[PDB]
Amino acid sequence: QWALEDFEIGRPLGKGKFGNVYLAREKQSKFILALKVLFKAQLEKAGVEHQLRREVEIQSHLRHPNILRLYGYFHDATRVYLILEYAPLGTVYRELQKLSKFDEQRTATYITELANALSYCHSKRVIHRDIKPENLLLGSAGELKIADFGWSVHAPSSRRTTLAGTLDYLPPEMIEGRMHDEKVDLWSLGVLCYEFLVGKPPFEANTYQETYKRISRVEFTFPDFVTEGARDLISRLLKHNPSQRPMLREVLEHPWITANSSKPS
Ligand SMILES: Nc1ncnc2c1ncn2[C@@H]1O[C@H](COP(=O)(O)OP(=O)(O)O)[C@@H](O)[C@H]1O
Ligand SMILES: Clc1ccc(C2=CSC3=NCCN23)cc1
Ligand SMILES: [Mg+2]
Ligand SMILES: [Mg+2]
Repeated sequence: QWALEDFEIGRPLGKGKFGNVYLAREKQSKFILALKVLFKAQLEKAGVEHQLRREVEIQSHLRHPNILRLYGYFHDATRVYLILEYAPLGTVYRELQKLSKFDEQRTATYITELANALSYCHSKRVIHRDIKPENLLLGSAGELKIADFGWSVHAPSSRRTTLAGTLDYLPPEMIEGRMHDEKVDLWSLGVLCYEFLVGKPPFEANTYQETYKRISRVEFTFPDFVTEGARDLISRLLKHNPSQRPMLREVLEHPWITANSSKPS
């Protein structure tokens, strides 16, 4: 149906491991969107065709204001092209580099939008598994949007494919290759909330080998400026035992959240 010919391409919006994402406008409708480009050879060399298919299937059928839309796809013997909703205010990653740390109101508001988004996902037993600042985008009114569903699945699950880069956001059960469920996204939520307030993730470390050690041991400390209510929430989500991690409904009505977030559930 669609092809390269139907689009005028604009400036680069970002780069990922496989993905190279561009601003683009559809010629007849003048519709502005984002074009995620993937090189078939690398997709094959790494054998992650199944991830791409998972990404397209899951993201196209989801509908939530805090989840990034995927409108379709096409391909052309060297490349695959994913047609995405354009997020005009960029990544949460960029915003963190800009401001160094977020205040409590900003942090709590992001956490609420996230927990709403994940709640919707878990109600279809979809687990995202790759929640981090580069994969969180911002809409025109500054609202948070989860994106990049390459690693997502239905639960329960084992990990069949190789973890490529950073360990910083993954729970103990996932790095250790065990099986896992919805609770992995709740660990990641804890990691984010820490990083939003402090400027760095709680198990950050100079080598792969050491980060692995700090995560399986749950070794983290707070700077003095982190308030008691934030400490309470984070300590509850970063539980070694998945079953001890709270439910999203509890996160959404935690006192520190309700006091500080400017958005409802
Ligand atoms: N819809 C979008 N709007 C704006 N920027 C985007 C969009 N999608 C991706 N980007 C930028 O491109 C980067 C990589 O996109 P992503 O889909 O996460 O690729 P990968 O799967 O390779 O990580 C993101 O971190 C972001 O900076
Ligand atoms: Cl190539 C292309 C062109 C348009 C759209 C679209 C998605 S939502 C929407 N509301 C009006 C048009 N439109 C998607 C892809
Ligand atoms: Mg990504
Ligand atoms: Mg990906």
